[PDB]
Amino acid sequence: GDVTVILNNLLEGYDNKLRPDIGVKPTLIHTDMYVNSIGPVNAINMEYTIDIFFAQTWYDRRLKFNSTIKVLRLNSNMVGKIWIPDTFFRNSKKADAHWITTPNRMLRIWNDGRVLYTLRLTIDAECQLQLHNFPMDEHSCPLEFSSYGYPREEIVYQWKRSSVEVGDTRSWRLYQFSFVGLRNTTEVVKTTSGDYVVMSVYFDLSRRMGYFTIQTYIPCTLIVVLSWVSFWINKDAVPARTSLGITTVLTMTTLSTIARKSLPKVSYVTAMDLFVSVCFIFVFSALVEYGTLHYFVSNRKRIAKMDSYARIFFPTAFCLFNLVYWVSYLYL
Amino acid sequence: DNTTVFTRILDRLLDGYDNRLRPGLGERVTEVKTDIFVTSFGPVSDHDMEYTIDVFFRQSWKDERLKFKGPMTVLRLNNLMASKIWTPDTFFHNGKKSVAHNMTMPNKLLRITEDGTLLYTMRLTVRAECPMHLEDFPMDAHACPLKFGSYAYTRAEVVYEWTREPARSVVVAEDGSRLNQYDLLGQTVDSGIVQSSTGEYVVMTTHFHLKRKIGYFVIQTYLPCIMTVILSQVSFWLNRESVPARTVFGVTTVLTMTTLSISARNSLPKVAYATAMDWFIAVCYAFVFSALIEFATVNYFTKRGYAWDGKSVVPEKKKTFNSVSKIDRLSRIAFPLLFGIFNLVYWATYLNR
Amino acid sequence: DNTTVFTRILDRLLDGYDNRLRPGLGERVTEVKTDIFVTSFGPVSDHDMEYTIDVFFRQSWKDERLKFKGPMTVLRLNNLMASKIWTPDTFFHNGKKSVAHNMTMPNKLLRITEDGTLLYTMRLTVRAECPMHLEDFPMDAHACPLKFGSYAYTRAEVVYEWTREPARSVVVAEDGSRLNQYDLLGQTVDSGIVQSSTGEYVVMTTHFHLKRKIGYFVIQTYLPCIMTVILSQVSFWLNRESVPARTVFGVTTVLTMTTLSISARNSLPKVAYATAMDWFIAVCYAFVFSALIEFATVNYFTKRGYAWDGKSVVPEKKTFNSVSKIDRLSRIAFPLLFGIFNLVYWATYLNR
Amino acid sequence: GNMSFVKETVDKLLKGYDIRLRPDFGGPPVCVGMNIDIASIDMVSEVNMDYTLTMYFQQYWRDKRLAYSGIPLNLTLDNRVADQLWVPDTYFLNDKKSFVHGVTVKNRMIRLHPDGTVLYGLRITTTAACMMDLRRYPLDEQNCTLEIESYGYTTDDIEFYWRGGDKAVTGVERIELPQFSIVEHRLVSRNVVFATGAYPRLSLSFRLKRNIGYFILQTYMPSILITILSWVSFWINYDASAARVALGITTVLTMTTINTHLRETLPKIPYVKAIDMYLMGCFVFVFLALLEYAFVNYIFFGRGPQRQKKLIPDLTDVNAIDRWSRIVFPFTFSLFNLVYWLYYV
Amino acid sequence: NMSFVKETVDKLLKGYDIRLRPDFGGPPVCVGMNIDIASIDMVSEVNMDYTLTMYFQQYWRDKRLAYSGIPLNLTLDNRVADQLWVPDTYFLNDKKSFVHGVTVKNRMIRLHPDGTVLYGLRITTTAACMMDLRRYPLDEQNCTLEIESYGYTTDDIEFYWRGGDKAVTGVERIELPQFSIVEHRLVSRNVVFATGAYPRLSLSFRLKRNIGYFILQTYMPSILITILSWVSFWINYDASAARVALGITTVLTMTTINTHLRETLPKIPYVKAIDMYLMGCFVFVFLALLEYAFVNYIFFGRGPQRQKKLIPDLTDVNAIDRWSRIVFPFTFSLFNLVYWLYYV
Ligand SMILES: *[C@@H]1O[C@H](CO)[C@@H](O[C@@H]2O[C@H](CO)[C@@H](O[C@@H]3O[C@H](CO[C@H]4O[C@H](CO[C@H]5O[C@H](CO)[C@@H](O)[C@H](O)[C@@H]5O[C@H]5O[C@H](CO)[C@@H](O)[C@H](O)[C@@H]5O)[C@@H](O)[C@H](O[C@H]5O[C@H](CO)[C@@H](O)[C@H](O)[C@@H]5O)[C@@H]4O)[C@@H](O)[C@H](O[C@H]4O[C@H](CO)[C@@H](O)[C@H](O)[C@@H]4O[C@H]4O[C@H](CO)[C@@H](O)[C@H](O)[C@@H]4O[C@H]4O[C@H](CO)[C@@H](O)[C@H](O)[C@@H]4O)[C@@H]3O)[C@H](O)[C@H]2NC(C)=O)[C@H](O)[C@H]1NC(C)=O
Ligand SMILES: CCCCCCCC/C=C/CCCCCCCC(=O)O[C@H](COC(=O)CCCCCCCCCCCCCCC)COP(=O)(O)OC[C@@H](O)CO
Ligand SMILES: CCCCCCCC(=O)OC[C@H](COP(=O)(O)O[C@@H]1[C@H](O)[C@H](O)[C@@H](OP(=O)(O)O)[C@H](OP(=O)(O)O)[C@H]1O)OC(=O)CCCCCCC
Ligand SMILES: CCCCCCCC(=O)OC[C@H](COP(=O)(O)O[C@@H]1[C@H](O)[C@H](O)[C@@H](OP(=O)(O)O)[C@H](OP(=O)(O)O)[C@H]1O)OC(=O)CCCCCCC
Ligand SMILES: CCCCCCCCCCCC(=O)OC[C@H](COP(=O)([O-])O)OC(=O)CCCCCCCCCCC
Ligand SMILES: CCCCCCCCCCCCCCCC
Ligand SMILES: CCCCCC
Ligand SMILES: [Cl-]
Ligand SMILES: [Cl-]
Ligand SMILES: [Cl-]
Repeated sequence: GDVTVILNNLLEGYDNKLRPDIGVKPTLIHTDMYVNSIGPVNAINMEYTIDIFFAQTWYDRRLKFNSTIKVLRLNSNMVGKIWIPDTFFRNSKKADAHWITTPNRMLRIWNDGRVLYTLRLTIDAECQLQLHNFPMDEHSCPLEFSSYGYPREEIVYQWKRSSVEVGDTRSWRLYQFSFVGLRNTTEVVKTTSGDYVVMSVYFDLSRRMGYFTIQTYIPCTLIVVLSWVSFWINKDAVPARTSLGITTVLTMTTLSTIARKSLPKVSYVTAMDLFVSVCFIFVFSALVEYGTLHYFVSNRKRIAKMDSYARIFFPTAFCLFNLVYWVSYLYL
Repeated sequence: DNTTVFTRILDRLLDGYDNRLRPGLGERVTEVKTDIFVTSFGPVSDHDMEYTIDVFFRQSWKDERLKFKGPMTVLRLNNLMASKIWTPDTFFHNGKKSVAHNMTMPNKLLRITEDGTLLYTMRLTVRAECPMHLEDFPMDAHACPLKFGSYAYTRAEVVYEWTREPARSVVVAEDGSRLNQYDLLGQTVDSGIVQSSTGEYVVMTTHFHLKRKIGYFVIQTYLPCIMTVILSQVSFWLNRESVPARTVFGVTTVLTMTTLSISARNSLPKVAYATAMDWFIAVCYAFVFSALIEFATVNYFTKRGYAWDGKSVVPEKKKTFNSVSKIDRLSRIAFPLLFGIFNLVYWATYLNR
Repeated sequence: DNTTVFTRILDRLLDGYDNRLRPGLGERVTEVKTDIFVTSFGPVSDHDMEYTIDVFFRQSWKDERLKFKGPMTVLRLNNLMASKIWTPDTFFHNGKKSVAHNMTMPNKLLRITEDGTLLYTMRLTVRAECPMHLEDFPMDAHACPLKFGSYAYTRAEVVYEWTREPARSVVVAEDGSRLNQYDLLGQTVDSGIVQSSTGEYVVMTTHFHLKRKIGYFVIQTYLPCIMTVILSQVSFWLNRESVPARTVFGVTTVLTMTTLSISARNSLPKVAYATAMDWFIAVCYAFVFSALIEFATVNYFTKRGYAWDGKSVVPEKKTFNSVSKIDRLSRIAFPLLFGIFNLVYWATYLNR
Repeated sequence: GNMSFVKETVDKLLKGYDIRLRPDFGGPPVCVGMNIDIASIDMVSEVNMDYTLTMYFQQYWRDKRLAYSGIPLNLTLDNRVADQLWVPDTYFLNDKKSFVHGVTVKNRMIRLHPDGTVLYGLRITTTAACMMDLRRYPLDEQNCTLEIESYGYTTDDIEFYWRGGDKAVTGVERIELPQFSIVEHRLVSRNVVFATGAYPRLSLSFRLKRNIGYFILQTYMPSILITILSWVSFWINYDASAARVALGITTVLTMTTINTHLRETLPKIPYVKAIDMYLMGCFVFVFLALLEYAFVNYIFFGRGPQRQKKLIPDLTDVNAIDRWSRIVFPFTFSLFNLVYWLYYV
Repeated sequence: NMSFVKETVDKLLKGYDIRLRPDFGGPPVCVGMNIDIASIDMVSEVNMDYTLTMYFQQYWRDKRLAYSGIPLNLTLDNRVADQLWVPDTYFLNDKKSFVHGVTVKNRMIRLHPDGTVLYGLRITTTAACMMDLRRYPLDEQNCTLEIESYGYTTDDIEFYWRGGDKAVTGVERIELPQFSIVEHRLVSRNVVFATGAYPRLSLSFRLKRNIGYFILQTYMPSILITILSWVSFWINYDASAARVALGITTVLTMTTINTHLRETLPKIPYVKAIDMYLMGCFVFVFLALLEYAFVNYIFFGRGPQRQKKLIPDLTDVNAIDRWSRIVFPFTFSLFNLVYWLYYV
């Protein structure tokens, strides 16, 4: 067969231990990426999952051939026979290729020596998240790659203009986040082994607050509104208003405890913590109001009208705090 | 020895065979006929939006290079020889790290007919994406896909077809069901073409239709909420002077509704929209809070701090006593009727669709 | 050259060697001398009934086919050449999922002496089954076994022995302790024979004796239960007319005891028998209902619905309720009985 | 019994051996006799609907190619020779995950006999699916099976059988599961017809009975004790609304919390279990106990003034209703317990 | 020219013996090492270990691999490392480790004209770190990584840190949500086993836990509940239901908080610093409830006797309540001052 003899001739004398142009010029690699999906963003572990088709193109003069056939299309059989770049992902915690039913790789060789090599990958990549504005936070998660052993004098990577592309984002596994956009960069990173061309893709994600509105904000606001009902009960009903106060305080404590379950153990105040703390202050003040009213009415003996004052003061203060909080955190 | 002829045939089969090239290269398009026997439809994970399925995957094609003649009609090939022969590079487009079983040996088989027809079967456990829209949860239905095709060969090189007609080419075992909270209503089978920067590829798709079973959630969430709402209304029948008791009723029912709402969302993934269960819980919370507000309104108009003594007589409008609240009497009829109407509307709206 | 005799000896060592046959096949029994250095005794999992152990496993035997003569007295074999000779097929009888470390290289070593003595050392992590009887939990003690032997060769083909005296052939490092709620008291070493459908096999056994530490559970379960019991008795000192308050005492203490009972068994396997902690919780539970039933009985005999006003005078036997004599007796009987029960329990369980 | 003679014999046996052909390729089917020694059953899981099982799995078959003479002893060879010999293509049909233990070496045994018999042994741990019917849970009995089949060979090529009959499987009696007790085990041999051709099949089934002791301490006794706690309300005066309401509310909420908490550690099955019936009955009892005081309070404070102006137990007397409840609630609860425990046990 | 480079590389590997170290009969091979820390993932108290991702580089001279005529550092394909001798380095306290393998094995081999070899790996390793949690969460931990040779002794191989104190880099760039790295240290020594001396390198880190999370999680709720318990002192003595409800609720809440805090972490037998604070808060709220119990008993069990017959005084409920009002906040503040001065 014509293809068999061509393949046999190409491999005669080939040494995959050496680059193309080992001592002439750097090997130029053109990279391309199709994003099948961006998996869940694990805020606890500061990582996210991504599934890609990753493609690399370069030139190998040793693989030139003259024939009527202009391109050879090959499965993963010949991948281990020729030189391949040692590309690796710098910020990857765990990555794996796909091997069912066969290895998910493809090779293509043109008559002029151009080699295209593509494979399917699933990568867990670290993404450090600043959660000061949680649950109204936005992040720019990177995905970086470079050659492990070859410095800039030997391998140089490059984007194919419209390199990174995505499919239907509606089918992705993002639930707490919405995909805003992406961008690509290239730079040179200095290490003890030399200087390396590092290429990065940044994905911009914005959190969706709908889950947390149901989980934390609405229950806390409802408990705060429940605490105000004490202002309308008769002051002589000592156990009733005390029961209201302690129930609201305990429920707020429980809500505060469970609000932090999803987050990691950061050591700074998030926007949710401020809201929960302010709700706690308001319910505690509601209980203290009845405490001082009871003490001044009975135990000790404008003060008598404290319930009338509180009926106006507490809802107005709560509304003002909500206005300031939401205006500060959403718009400004 | 009568086995020398078979060894002779097996030895000469791969003389001059190049497994780097597909059969019929440069002459025609390789034709692959596929069929699937689902031995069990595995569990469905809502948190990961993933489902598992264990299958016998069978492919068949023709390779004229591997023709032979002899007394035998079909030759079985071992794993070492099967690795020296071209096979299609099928892969699942929405795969999530499937597994090929290897106990006690690699569970795969290759058979060659004298006319060069290759049959290749394997046993797989495929984990696949099933994206879901949980707006109608827990009364939602899904169509989980399974798409597969060649990775490296475009439609001009390799094409896939179903062995039988597409409806009968995917067979699900009758007893092979591992679903707990789902019912497999049926499946649809189709084929098509997908574009990509590398070219056009043939794709074979199978959709499995699933419907969630509501029985678990009725016991877990709906009935406790209904009982809590009914319990909150029992406070209407107590005397208005029992201020601590009715306050206990209100606060305990509100706390119970809050706890039920918090516990209910633990089953789902953390989606950012309201489901059908969320609306039911919200309406029940509204009813409970309204009952507490009703008690507060009743207490506002109560004059005397003492209840009826037991022996005195109450004339029609000496010691006097509070009257039975008109708000309580109307609430006793208004609250249950409105809750029943809401239940009728909700269950008619969501179950019919 | 200086470094050519070694290459020549290594090349000529394997000529004619068949690694499919054990040394002395059909002539004698292969004797393997074994010893273990435990670098760390891993954590114990009560729920799974297993434990982890990290060891240096050393085996030694004789192979007359591999004797040599040269300037050197001992040779070292790399991983490839080590795979070309016969080695024992030792395995752990009760192992669940073991690991052979190979970072950066395979953590194995093979040495050959000029007389033909082979020494083979490996670094292993073994998860092994330790069945537990938890009747005396959390004051229980266990003897977790570690058993090993040949998988294929019967006693007539391969026999194992300890390199030194059996007590001194298993050495535990002083710093090698990864136990959080256990104390390693010691170990006992032995060997024996086991029958099976394929024949008789030599088995080498080491039992590690462990004793649970009670400090965690004392804080977690016992002290909350004792505080709840003491709390339930405080209601005896309140006046009998405070009906809601004493009812609150009773119901809240009952709920607390129920929650503690439910949460006590969270970190234990689902055994079908009662442990020692269950009896303590049950007795405290009975004490709390005894207090609540006492309050109910006291309330049954209360006549007047009003307490004693601060100004009036109670004549000796407007009238007022007298202090219940059930309360006066219960103020001492309940604490006394609880103290006696604690004395008996902690006496009979701390020296079992 | 010199090593050189054994080396010569072993070299002679493997010279010209064709691994691609079964022992009796032109002849009748080769009979494979299987037996198992169960080492342990580890994790019977209702959440995943499977069980884990570790075993020594041995297969015996006669191969005339490997017959040898002169040497009067059985040759136990190094395990790596298994790759140089034909072995059956046995697999487990209901397997989800399995592997062969590999420390210190691959736990594999090859033994030859003078007549050509080959013993092939493997130490295998397997997770196998077992769909469980939990309607009578925790008073349920489960049947869990392991199916053994040949991947490619029909009955014309390979036959399976349990060698030793009922004694083929060993070690079942020595297993101690904390939550289950093994009541019985059975071996079955048959031929399945999946297509135009019969395939051999072996099946090892166990019947497991769940232990009730854990659940008695965990679920039943707390619910019974909470139900008994509610009846204390009947001994308090009707006018003490705070105490009786607190008692009833506490009991009903605790029952609700127990019922909600219990069911989260199990698969989301759609049907009602036996434990659910008991918890629902207890909930109904405490709810009726609270409604009893609600009815008494309503009767007093909403029909006393009217009856005074106008002027089963007696509906007019609050004390009669309380005493009737005192007599009737324990009796009805005991009757319910009798009917429940007689039905399931 | 590739032909000359190919010829040289073929010459180097021909006759090479992988089974012998670079100077088999000569002095020991000096193997330099350096590390670049990429990340430190979760430090687990439950498992008593930490995970570490690093670029681990080894440096050593091999005369057999020297070449001439090519003024270049030959970075070869990583598969050729299987054809060369490398040190048998391993980690003593490692529990689980692996080399990353995407897109290829993350492995570097580079030769120099003088026979020098640079061998790099990208390793993620979990390493044991037993922690003393007596001062938790105000504690500091010392977590180490030990590096040793499995087979060779000091007469055959020698280890040293390449670059001295600058051997390990990237530590300052590490950030953990829960911990702060205050110091890292390098040590090199020779452990004298019974069979000779073995080289050893050690990389230690000192971690200081951040207190901010626990202040919001445990301390502030406990303080707020304890302050809530004091509100009972301002309620009238005859309102028994309200004061009893306050006391019982606060006591049970403190018990619940302590239990739920202790649900996590391993089952250590000793008392942590957080346990001391929780126990003190429990004692305070319990004393607050016992105060009202004593007041109620004094009133309704001594008033009839005192009337018939006819620190603060024990015969005045108002005096007892006022004394409690003054004393409970002061004692709690003193307890907090003593606690926070001791552990900081
Ligand atoms: C510490 O100890 C560890 C344990 O010992 C050790 O682990 C292992 O390292 C080795 C070497 O580094 C790994 O071997 C590589 O594995 C690749 C596949 O990797 C994936 O799959 C394995 C399981 O693999 C088998 O299964 C796959 C399918 O998954 C099959 O494709 C394979 O053929 C093979 O087959 C059997 O099993 C199947 C069922 O599983 C059966 O269905 C089948 O029929 C077979 O019976 C997984 O374990 C892997 O998981 C791990 O590793 C990744 C990455 O490290 C991790 O991320 C992950 O978490 C896991 O830890 C992974 O999923 C092999 O492809 C590869 O073999 C190729 O290259 C070598 C040369 O380097 C060739 O000699 C070899 O023949 C292979 O390929 C040829 O084929 C390729 C692909 O087609 C061609 O491109 C190439 O040109 C070449 O073709 C030529 O020769 C052929 C010869 O026949 C010829 O046919 C061709 O035509 C052509 O001419 C290699 O084996 C191994 O996976 C690691 N893991 C384990 C568990 O062993 C670790 O290294 C140690 N570390 C240290 C520091 O010491
Ligand atoms: C801890 C609390 C304990 C409370 C317990 C109190 C005791 C009394 C209650 C007994 C509950 C009965 C449980 C019933 C069994 C559980 C529910 C169930 O499985 O029945 C299904 C019908 O559901 C359905 O129609 C869904 C709708 C049923 C909703 C039932 C609630 C009625 C609410 C009316 C409003 C009244 C308000 C009061 C106003 C006065 C049968 O479908 P099918 O086989 O085809 O499977 C197809 C697939 O959907 C899975 O089922
Ligand atoms: C959220 C805000 C809501 C605001 C709601 C505002 C509700 C509102 O307007 O309340 C007034 C009244 C209260 O009635 P209620 O029976 O509770 O109270 C009686 C009423 O105040 C009489 O006027 C009093 O007699 P009098 O005059 O002194 O001789 C009598 O005193 P006494 O004999 O006991 O001494 C009181 O008991 O309610 C209705 O009648 C509406 C029934 C249907 C209401 C709707 C029910 C669903
Ligand atoms: C450890 C238990 C200690 C119990 C030891 C038992 C102690 C014992 O003998 O108490 C008797 C008790 C009621 O005594 P208690 O002091 O509660 O009640 C007084 C008693 O009824 C007097 O007879 C009344 O005086 P009177 O002459 O009518 O004017 C007096 O009325 P007043 O002065 O207010 O006007 C009441 O206060 O009746 C039982 O059946 C107790 C069952 C015990 C069951 C125990 C339940 C656990
Ligand atoms: C291990 C076994 C230990 C048993 C020890 C029992 C000793 C205490 C029993 C009570 C004895 C007693 O009655 O004298 C306490 C004095 C005087 O009481 P009275 O008999 O004159 O009414 O009255 C007082 O001054 C006591 C203070 C009461 C304060 C109220 C709260 C009590 C807390 C109870 C904790 C269980
Ligand atoms: C995506 C925007 C979501 C906006 C919030 C929707 C709330 C819908 C009502 C659900 C309220 C939660 C149940 C009540 C909790 C006490
Ligand atoms: C919205 C609740 C109203 C209650 C009756 C005034
Ligand atoms: Cl997400
Ligand atoms: Cl399911
Ligand atoms: Cl431990």
